[PDB]
Amino acid sequence: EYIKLKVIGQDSSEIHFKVKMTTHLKKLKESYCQRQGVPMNSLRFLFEGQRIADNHTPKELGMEEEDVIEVYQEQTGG
Amino acid sequence: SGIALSRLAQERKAWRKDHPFGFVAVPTKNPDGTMNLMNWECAIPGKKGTPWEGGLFKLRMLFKDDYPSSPPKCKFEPPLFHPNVYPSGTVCLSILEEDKDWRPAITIKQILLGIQELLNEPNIQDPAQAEAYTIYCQNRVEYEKRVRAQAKKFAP
Amino acid sequence: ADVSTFLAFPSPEKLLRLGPKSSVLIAQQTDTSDPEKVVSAFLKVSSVFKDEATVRMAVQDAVDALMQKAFNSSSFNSNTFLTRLLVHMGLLKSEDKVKAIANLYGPLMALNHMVQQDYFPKALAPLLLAFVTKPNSALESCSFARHSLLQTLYKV
Amino acid sequence: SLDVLIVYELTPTAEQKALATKLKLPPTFFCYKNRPDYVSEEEEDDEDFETAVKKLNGKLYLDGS
Repeated sequence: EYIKLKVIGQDSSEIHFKVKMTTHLKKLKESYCQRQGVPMNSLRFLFEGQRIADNHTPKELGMEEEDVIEVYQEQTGG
Repeated sequence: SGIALSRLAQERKAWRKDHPFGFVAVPTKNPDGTMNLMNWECAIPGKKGTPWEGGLFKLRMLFKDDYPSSPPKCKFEPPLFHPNVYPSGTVCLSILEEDKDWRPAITIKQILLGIQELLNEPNIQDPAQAEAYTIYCQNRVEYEKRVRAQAKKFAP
Repeated sequence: ADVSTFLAFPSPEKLLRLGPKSSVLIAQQTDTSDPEKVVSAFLKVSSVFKDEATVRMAVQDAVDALMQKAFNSSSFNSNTFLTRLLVHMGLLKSEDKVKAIANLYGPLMALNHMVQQDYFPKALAPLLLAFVTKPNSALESCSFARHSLLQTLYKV
Repeated sequence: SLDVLIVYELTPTAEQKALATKLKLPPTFFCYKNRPDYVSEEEEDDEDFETAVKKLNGKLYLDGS
């Protein structure tokens, strides 16, 4: 049904989402990016420390309410 | 540059009030007794879980007059054993490169945080030091074994 | 005065035009002190290796000497060499802008020989092996020279 | 289709956002001091790096606090 999530970025950018536990987390992901002006890739979202699948959903994460998600700027070695 | 000394000034205050746990980012000082902002002395913790855990790795951070336009140069003191860290100890990382992933909106908290993530996500598909790239490919069990070591050697 | 001009603009011939006293006229006129210069010489000499009979023998001995010298004087870091060498052979990223040499045939052949000599630190063995197998455009434009070295190295 | 509605987004003061805008910093930067807990407007920075590393003394991972 509905569980309010807390997507915390890596620059004090906090955003709250109400999502249906039947919806693919990608929808959440996407929203963030456009409501923030950043390509779907540019970032990366995590939960319980481990990364988040694009098809994921609390249906798999059992994320209760008040949960938290971390977003990290995407990067690579050099 | 533009507003380097200010933004930097701010990032120090902001850093003091709030900052990631286990990380250290103290600037240095001028002869004047004042505070040096164009040069900090940071120290990134390992990462619980990863084989890099346990140690605390120091790294300097030199900023140019231009900042935040151009990113800050970063060097591990002393140099680390890692596929993407030059022999000089410079950390080569997409995020830190002006003409690539660097964007002014990035802060020191991010860099240090990034660099930390980088410790365990080497880009062997493009090394910066023969030493490590070799061992990494040559044998993995050893590369970790070498790491576990380097980490202990730098444990607080 | 001859070696000088020879180093400015190499030549498979100009080398020969130094008499049998080139295998040392060069392996002396060159600043065997720091790796960077050794690398410059070594490549320069190699840049004129022709599978010919007397020309490759001239090139070989030149390298044989130049290296016999540097590798024997603790006041020289072997690893720093192998590195700046790979960096000049466009096989590894440098922290600056180096002009990657056109063809790696001469070097890959010069190296092919050196690894066999004994004055060579059997320690840099895998580090070369790793950066030669390393998928790379030019180090591919000479299938022969490479497979050779790879073979030579697989044995060392 | 799949409902996901943004219900809240941390926003700063007019003067805060405007400051960050001058410093090319992320708009939600001085929100650290916008919080209720530890915040004021007075403190002198001086601690030496080395000191700090030691002040940290205990482990580097809060896990278990």
